[PDB]
Amino acid sequence: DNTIHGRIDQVNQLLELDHQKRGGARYTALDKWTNQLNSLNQAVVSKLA
Amino acid sequence: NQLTSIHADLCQLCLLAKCFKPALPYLDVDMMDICKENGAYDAKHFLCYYYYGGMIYTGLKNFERALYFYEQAITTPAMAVSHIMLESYKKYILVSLILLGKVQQLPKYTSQIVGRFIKPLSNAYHELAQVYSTNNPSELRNLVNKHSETFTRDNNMGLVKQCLSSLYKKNIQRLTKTFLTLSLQDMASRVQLSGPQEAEKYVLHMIEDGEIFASINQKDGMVSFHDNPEKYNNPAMLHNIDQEMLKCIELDERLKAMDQEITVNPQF
Amino acid sequence: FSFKKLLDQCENQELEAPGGIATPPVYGQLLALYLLHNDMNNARYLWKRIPPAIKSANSELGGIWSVGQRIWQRDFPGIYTTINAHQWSETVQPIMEALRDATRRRAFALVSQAYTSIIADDFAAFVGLPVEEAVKGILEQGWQADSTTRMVLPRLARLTDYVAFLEN
Amino acid sequence: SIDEIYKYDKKQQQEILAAKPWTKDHHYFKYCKISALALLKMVMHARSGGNLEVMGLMLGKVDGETMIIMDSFALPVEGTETRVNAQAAAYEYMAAYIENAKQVGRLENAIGWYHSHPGYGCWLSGIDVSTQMLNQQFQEPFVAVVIDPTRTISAGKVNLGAFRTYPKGYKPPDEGPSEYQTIPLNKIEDFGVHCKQYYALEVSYFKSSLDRKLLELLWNKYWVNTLSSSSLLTNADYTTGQVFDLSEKLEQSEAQLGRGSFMLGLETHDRKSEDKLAKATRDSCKTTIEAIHGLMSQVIKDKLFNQINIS
Amino acid sequence: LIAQHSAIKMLHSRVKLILEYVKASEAGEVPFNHEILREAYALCHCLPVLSTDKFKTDFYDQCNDVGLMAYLGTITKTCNTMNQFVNKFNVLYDRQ
Amino acid sequence: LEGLISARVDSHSKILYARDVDQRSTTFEKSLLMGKEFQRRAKAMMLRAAVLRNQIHVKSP
Amino acid sequence: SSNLLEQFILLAKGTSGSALTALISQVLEAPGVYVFGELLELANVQELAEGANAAYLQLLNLFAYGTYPDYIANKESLPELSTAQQNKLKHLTIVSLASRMKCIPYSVLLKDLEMRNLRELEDLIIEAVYTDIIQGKLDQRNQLLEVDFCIGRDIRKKDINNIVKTLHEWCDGCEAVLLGIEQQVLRANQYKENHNRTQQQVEAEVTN
Repeated sequence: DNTIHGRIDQVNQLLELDHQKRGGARYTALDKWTNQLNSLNQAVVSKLA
Repeated sequence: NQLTSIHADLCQLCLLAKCFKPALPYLDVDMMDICKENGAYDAKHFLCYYYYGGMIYTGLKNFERALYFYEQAITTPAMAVSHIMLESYKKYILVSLILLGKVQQLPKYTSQIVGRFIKPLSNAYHELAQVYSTNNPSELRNLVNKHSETFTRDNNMGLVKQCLSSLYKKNIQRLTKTFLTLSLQDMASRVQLSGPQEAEKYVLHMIEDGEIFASINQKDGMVSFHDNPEKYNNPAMLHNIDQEMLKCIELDERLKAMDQEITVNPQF
Repeated sequence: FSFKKLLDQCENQELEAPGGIATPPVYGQLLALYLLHNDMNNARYLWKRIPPAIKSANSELGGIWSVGQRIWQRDFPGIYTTINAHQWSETVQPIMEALRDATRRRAFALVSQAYTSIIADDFAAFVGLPVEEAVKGILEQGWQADSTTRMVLPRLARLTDYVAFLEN
Repeated sequence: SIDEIYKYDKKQQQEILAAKPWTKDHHYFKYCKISALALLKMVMHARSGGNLEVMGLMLGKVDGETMIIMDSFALPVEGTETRVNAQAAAYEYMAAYIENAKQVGRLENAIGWYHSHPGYGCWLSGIDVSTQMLNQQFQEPFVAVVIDPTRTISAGKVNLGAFRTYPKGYKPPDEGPSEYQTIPLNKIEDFGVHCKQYYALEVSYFKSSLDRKLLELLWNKYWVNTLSSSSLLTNADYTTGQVFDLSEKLEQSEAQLGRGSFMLGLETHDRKSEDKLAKATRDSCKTTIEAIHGLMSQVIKDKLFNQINIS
Repeated sequence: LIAQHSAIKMLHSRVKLILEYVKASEAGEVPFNHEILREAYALCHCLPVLSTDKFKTDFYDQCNDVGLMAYLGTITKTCNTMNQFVNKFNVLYDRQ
Repeated sequence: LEGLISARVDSHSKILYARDVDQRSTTFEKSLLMGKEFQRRAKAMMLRAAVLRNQIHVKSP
Repeated sequence: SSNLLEQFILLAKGTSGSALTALISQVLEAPGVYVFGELLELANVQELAEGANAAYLQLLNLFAYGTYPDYIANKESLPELSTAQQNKLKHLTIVSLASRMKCIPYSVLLKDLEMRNLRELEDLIIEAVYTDIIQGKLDQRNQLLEVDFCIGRDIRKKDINNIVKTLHEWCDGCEAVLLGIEQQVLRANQYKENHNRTQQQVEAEVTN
């Protein structure tokens, strides 16, 4: 339901709660940017003859 | 370095009398524009230089340059069939079966001839690629004896053998993705190596190659996978990205001189 | 260092000097030089270029190719026995000296990455010296040996060019 | 000259106002000279807003293709990035100020308005262009000015552009590029359409004896803090935002070039979405230049201080 | 870069007045002192401003991001001239 | 492999662990790889443009 | 301190001998003192040296040029210290270690100060930081002290050459940095100049 944030370690009886966040927002925007450049190069070079 | 027909013939001499080493600085350089003014050149020379240059690089086990060399022998414009075009295609399927898990893409500026004529011409190879996608070596093995006479007459024997070892490498490497720790006995049954001793032998070959990051536990009779060459915060990675930028800035500069050249020419 | 130059002068020499089949010592050094780089494909291809005439004429050459058949299998203990099998004075020895030390390093290096744990008897084959000599060495380097079971555990200038480029 | 510039001439304005050349061409002007006073007052007032927008007025004159900005004064008015013609509320305060100003001996007519865009660059928005376009009819002469008071502290360079916009249904020329100071995620679009509608004018100055120097000497001590801008964290939000939007543009480009603009014996003419890659490359430059500029603030520290160690 | 330049030039001038003072108190012309020398001594010692293991990776992490950012921009620029080259070529040497 | 569950089995003692994905490792590797193939296609294009401009294609005569 | 120093010099200069002997024991006890330059340089203290009160300057010396390990070493020859005098020297050892390394690990601090544990040690650095004579923070993760700031006491007039060398290294590299930036700005400019040149040059010929 996501009213508790994290996951469980049942072989030690712990909650590995999540506060393991950092940024992420920069890193995912660079991935979206990075995937369009592959499709764009493929598209442009393929127009030649 | 401008590319012309003496380049093809250099590779031919090396191919017959093995001593691939002198030819390599010519090959390892990529270029734009052929040597012209007064003839002395045609599309067959272009195709044969790249066919052979692929042949040599696969041999060195430089699968990266081979793939690229092989591709240039397919992308060439043609409206007629030739013996080099069949061979170039067939060698391409075998190489892409090593590098990739199925055949690697071809652009849409490929010649018409490679689709229309060459594909029913290369049926056997399409069946190699199909069996490889099932991911079962026993079947791939049986197919190679069925298809054998073709392999010999076309003389891309021995390469066809590599595609079989590369499936076993793929089959080991997919397990890495899935498992942290797996047994050698377990690896051996599933991969169909059929001997844990060989499981240990196969990863150890790959450790030296650097296709795998792993460690062997012979107390437990396990393999432990690592997988951590880069954390991406190394200055080593910064320098590598910085080196890659210098390449791009020069590549763009070639394009500027060539775009400008068309700007001087009057448009149609 | 010295060896790299020695391949360069020899590589030149193969094409330039003969009528197409060069003399037996030149081929031997060259073959031996390819094994030090561990460029085994070109080595193998070297032997396949070699006619039956040189194989009868020269047996030393055929020993150098035998180490190399094993390097292809990558079976260590086998490598060592072949190093001892043949010697040819002057013409093979300085490069041979290097071959023996290049495979031992390759072997220690290989093991250090390859195994988080290894049997001491298998390790003895890799370095190629017996159990007493090996267990004595590992301790100094700082690798752990377990005894009883006998197992061994290995252990601005760029930026301005780029800004200048994007602004233009 | 140096003293000829300081005196104001009522007659030169009376001739100019009758003549009215601007009706012919609104791209007419080309240079600016702004007083040392005008500039310092404009930065301080802008800075007093904080990261919140403020407007002020400028008194000046024109002489040929030069605009001259003699003095400036602040207004306590709210409506910079919302209210179209916010200045109206200000009118009563302006009428006071000009009357007070004439009697001490400053007779120079209003040349234009200044406002500021804090933390998003020097450019005119949808509110700003719409308010300028009324002013170029009614108010003349009237010029827009923009300054950023936070960005400026890092770079050390005064970003001040005095601009004027073109009236409706006027075809722009090929006058594209200008200074690259990044915009936020939703403001990117707004710049994109409006930029060709206006141009910036080049600026000159002059100097003498009470304000400049407290600052000049203070910088001699002060210099350390500008090199600890350290932008990459301060405005971290900018990179993620522009880069996710730049991705949406590349999707637009894949389709635009891919299918092609539908045309039947008609060829594209000036548009702000004409030749998508050619536009797009520049958007990559405004985001890249700021990023490496961030790296250069870091690089200086690392070489200057950290390499000294203890010998 | 102008601010950055001038900033170095201020540090050149700051080093210079402290340095000539310390020498002057040894040499003669200024007398010996404790209060000012103890402080100048202390000023030298602080350098370099961090060396910890903790700083190094976070410093590189930001440098590495701005290294990718720059790489993805130089490709976009190159793509543009490639699309322009390919457009002009097809019209002239082919029929497009 | 086929699905999205980023997890690894420790089949030694039978515990299902515990793969943390890293948004950084996947973007950086991709950007570098993507950069190699972009350059290679550009080189491939120069070679395509080179035979077209000086007008050779494969012919049976 | 500030105020207390201005009183003590005058008082030292005022009297001789038997009172001066007394004054040394008082300066070291008196709080807020983490300097011991000025009193040593006066002529008045100097008379007691080479006699039966020489040991008081010899200790004062040991505080001034030296530290807690230099003290213990000749604990027999020099007269006693009280808790305030010892605690002041112990803080004054940290400044010295800080002169060599910016970050100093616990095992170094621990040895030199001869302290019973980490927590007693960590209490002394917090007390210093409140008086603000040293500024710095504890890292219990890497087991270091990472100092923000520290101030002398340290006359050390033989060793002073080191300070001049570092000041000098700080100098020479500056110019090496300026010729640096000057180069880049001209290189940026050189690129834009050529780029403008080539485009304008190419465009003209289209007209023919």
